[PDB]
Amino acid sequence: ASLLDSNFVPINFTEFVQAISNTYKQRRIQFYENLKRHKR
Amino acid sequence: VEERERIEKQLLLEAERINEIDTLAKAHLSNHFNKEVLLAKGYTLKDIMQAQRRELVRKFVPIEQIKAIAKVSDISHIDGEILEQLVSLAKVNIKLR
Amino acid sequence: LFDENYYAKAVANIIGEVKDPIMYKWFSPDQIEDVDLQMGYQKTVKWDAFLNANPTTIANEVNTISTIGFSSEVVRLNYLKLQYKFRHLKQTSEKFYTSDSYIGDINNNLLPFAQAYKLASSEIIKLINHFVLTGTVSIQKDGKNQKRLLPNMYGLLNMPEQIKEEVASGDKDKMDKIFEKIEAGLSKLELGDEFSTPMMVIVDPATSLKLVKPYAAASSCEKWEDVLIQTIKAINNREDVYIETSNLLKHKILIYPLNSELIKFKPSKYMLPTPNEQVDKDSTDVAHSYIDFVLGGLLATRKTILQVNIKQS
Amino acid sequence: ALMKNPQQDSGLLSNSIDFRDQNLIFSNSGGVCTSSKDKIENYPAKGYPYKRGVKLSFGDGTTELEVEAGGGDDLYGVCSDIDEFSGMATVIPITNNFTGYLTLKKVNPGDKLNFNQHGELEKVSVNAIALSKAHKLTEDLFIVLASVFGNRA
Repeated sequence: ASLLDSNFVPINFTEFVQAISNTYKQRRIQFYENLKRHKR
Repeated sequence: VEERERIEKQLLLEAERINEIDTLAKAHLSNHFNKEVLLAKGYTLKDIMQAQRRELVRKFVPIEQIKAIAKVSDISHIDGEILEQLVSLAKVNIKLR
Repeated sequence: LFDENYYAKAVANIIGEVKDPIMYKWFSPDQIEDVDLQMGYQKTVKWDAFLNANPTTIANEVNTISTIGFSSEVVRLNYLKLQYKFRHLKQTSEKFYTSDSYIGDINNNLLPFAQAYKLASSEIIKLINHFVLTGTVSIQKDGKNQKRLLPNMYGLLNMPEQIKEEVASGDKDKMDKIFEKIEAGLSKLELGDEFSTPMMVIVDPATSLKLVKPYAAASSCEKWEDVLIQTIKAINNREDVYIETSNLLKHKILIYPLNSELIKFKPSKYMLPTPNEQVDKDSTDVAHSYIDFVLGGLLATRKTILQVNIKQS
Repeated sequence: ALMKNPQQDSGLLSNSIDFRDQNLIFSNSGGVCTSSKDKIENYPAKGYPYKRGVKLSFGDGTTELEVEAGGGDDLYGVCSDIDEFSGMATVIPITNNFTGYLTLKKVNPGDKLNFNQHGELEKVSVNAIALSKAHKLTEDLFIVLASVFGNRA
């Protein structure tokens, strides 16, 4: 239920809004996964 | 073992048919009917192939030929040799297109 | 929906081009947890105990004993929903403004919906970042004419009941004086049980340039940054110390732990910009759209953030 | 010189990093707060009345009426935008309120402002209230955020 999935097809605006929020969450998850803070 | 050899021959034949159908369908219909997303949605391989064939008919073959040659407007249940004739007509239509 | 609505399709194809907010670097992955609320509030309850007087000696017979009191505290986090409007070009009119290398009326400062939305989203994200760091909403570089916000809405820099240090104007360029105030603030910090946690420092670029100088007759293999990390490592049980620089800050140093127990960010799941379904339409080619975003969700324990201000004359 | 879009080209790319104090430019057309239920009218432009009070001016009769920069008892509306190719000025009627940046005669928030003969705002009929101090864009160009509420003595 995210915009990152190509197979996702929004039936209505409300589902589209939910996909936006899910996509935002997955991106921030991915950012922290890839984040590597510089030590010292 | 030649029985299994001929079985593998038929396997290659239908695999080539599937590959050709998929390659033309990707460039003609949409990316929504890609094999990966259809499998994710939970359709068997043969179901995916027949659905793609029916969509190909619904894109190239005009509806009048469906309700006359195939005797029904809905391609939802016509599958078989009539579906083979329909996809052949769709191939002719895309050739002339 | 996508077939019936062009704008929904446009935003979906363009949302991936918007850069991630910079606030994420200031918080650990665990410190952020989303909530399902557009506008309203959330409440939590904490229980404390305290001593009323000296203990009572149990000798012979006595009926009057000293008491241990209790206190209840209710903490409320407020949320607010805000909206912006921007003009753009109708989809059907884009072809009549397409040019060799651009699309849009340069003379009248108009754009296609997709480009307009992306630029709008980026500016709002900048405003959200400014609020989370500084706790205020303003468009003037001076900082006046602030939008009046609801109470219980605070950022890292404006959080009350925190340790605040001020460096005198005459010692603005003296790194020793600046480091002296930081150490005084570090002593007054009260981590208590939650001490074995990573710490985070955010500084302005002018401060960062002063840090990279060698420690002071000058020393060897020892910079002011290295000394500061050691001092912070003393009080955080030799944990990781991270230093970041933000252009938003000005002569300010912000030090706080990265533990969810002490400071936690609970933003709304609709905090980041989101398109609105309402689109203004008319007979001309000029159309309007709306974007919604939610502010608020920062929570912190008292006396756990160090704020150093270097007064500039 | 005075046009909304400067004719002189820019030597360098702009730095799009800051987001504060980037709206106090003369190219900023329209209003700061705009409602979807606002009445707006285009009219032929006599001169360059952009961001000025306008009044109705009549010719001999061969050509239709036009709008020219002006105020006083003859004030009819506020020009919030202009299209130079067609010479059409978008005018908001005085019967409709407006909030945006307007030309100020060459002032603190709360001051009462009325339009002069040249369609420029000046300190005191009262027509609008200044929402900020004067912002100088050129040696003679002064803009100011104002909210107009029609006519009242």
